[PDB]
Amino acid sequence: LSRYEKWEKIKQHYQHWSDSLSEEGRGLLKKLQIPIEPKKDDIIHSLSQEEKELLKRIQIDSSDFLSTEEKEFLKKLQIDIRDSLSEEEKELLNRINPLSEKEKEFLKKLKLDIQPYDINQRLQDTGGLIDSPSINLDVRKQYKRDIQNIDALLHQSIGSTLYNKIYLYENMNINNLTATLGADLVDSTDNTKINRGIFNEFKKNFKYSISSNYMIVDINERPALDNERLKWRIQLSPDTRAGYLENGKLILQRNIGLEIKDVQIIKQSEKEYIRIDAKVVPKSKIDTKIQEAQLNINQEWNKALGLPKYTKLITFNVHNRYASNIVESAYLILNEWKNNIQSDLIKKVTNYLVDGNGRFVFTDITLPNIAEQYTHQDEIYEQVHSKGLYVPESRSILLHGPSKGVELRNDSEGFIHEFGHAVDDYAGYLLDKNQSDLVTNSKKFIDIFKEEGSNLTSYGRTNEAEFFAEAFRLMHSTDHAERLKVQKNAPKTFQFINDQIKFIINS
Ligand SMILES: Cc1cc(S(=O)(=O)N(C)[C@H](C)C(=O)NO)ccc1F
Ligand SMILES: [Zn+2]
Repeated sequence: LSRYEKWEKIKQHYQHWSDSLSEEGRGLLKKLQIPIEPKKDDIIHSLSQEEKELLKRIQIDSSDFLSTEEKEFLKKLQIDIRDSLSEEEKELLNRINPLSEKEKEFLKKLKLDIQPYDINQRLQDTGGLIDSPSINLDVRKQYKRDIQNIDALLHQSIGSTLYNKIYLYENMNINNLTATLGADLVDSTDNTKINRGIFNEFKKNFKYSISSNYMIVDINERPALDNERLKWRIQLSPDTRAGYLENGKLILQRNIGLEIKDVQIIKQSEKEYIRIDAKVVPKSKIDTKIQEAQLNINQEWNKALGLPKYTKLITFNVHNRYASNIVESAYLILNEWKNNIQSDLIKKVTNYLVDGNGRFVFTDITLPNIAEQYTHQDEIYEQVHSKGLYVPESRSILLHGPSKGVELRNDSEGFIHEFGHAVDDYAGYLLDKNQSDLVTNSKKFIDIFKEEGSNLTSYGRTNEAEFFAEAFRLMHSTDHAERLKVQKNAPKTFQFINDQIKFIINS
């Protein structure tokens, strides 16, 4: 119909609901839409002199564990600290390796103090598993209270009359689904264009989507802003619960499923966009598809690996908006793995992982919210969110779809790095089954690393375990030039690793 008539019709549908809201209810919906940011003045006031100085001249970008946002906040802090020096000083202080331990340990605790109070982010990061011990207990309980109260606010459905008469819209950054394919879904040559090849891939793997937080959608399609190249057009179901927000928006109930009906490249004002047509379905319907896929991928890989038929090895921990791609990519990642690694190394190491009740966890929630990590890591400041992780205590590999890794081409290479950690673990075990340690903790590898540790990737300089893993990754790259660079620039490492590989296969 008319944009303005549509708006007024939906507003009227929710008018009694709106008028019945308490001040407390309104305050909650506003806090949901506008997270409470940390006040940087209080943060800085809480630091010691040595800490201000440390923060002042610190190489911030170089973290294993700090998001783009968190990195941006901390430099907002850094400036404020340095906004009292010479104009010459600040000019010098940013023309200038990896992080020191004193720096890293500082940042690991400072991380806990710069988190906004952001209900929708908590829901997305945990995939709705809000009891996950990844934040302070008192704050965790606050989120829970707010979330339950919002759930109780959103009781009125869009209804049987309006649901098939309206579309709702959501503009979205490509990077919010996966930070990888974001940079390469837009044509590098002409930014007004979509990369057709990539797009076809994206399209083929995007069949369903979960919202574990509360979607805020526009009643009328809004022109794209910067980094808004996805334009969702959504059709609700009759019993989808929602609330009217000022300025022609709806907040949708959390835990809904979306079936992707169509993905097209479209033109709006001389730029190409990606239209995504989606229909709201019950979340349980999608969870069913995920569980079925989980069964299928384990059945297939249990066969190919010589494991018992009902080994629980592969876990899909999937709860967010790029859901089906997480499932689809797990298949690809494991194919790359078997393709680029000797089948006897795979089988020996994996059987060891399985012996410890280990998992390959493919997920779209942050890794601190994965049990295979947090059950062994009680201290939040020691919890890690990243593209990938190996956890020896649970013998598990964790791989987070939406993020991008430090100097990493794709997810498959990330996985092979983690498998490298696992090889490190198993070799060390075979050495001394009693006092079971990592082979990169041996005196031999320590000395090899003291000599060759700077010769491979920048990230590899971190420590022995990472050096090994990076070396192991590069040695099993599909690009054979990368393999040779390892033999060339770090010969003892190359030899050491092949030794461990031989040693494992013959055990
Ligand atoms: C290069 C590269 C980077 C990553 S990571 O997830 O970005 N990362 C820094 C983490 C802490 C790591 O060492 N996990 O084992 C993962 C794999 C990989 F090959
Ligand atoms: Zn690593």
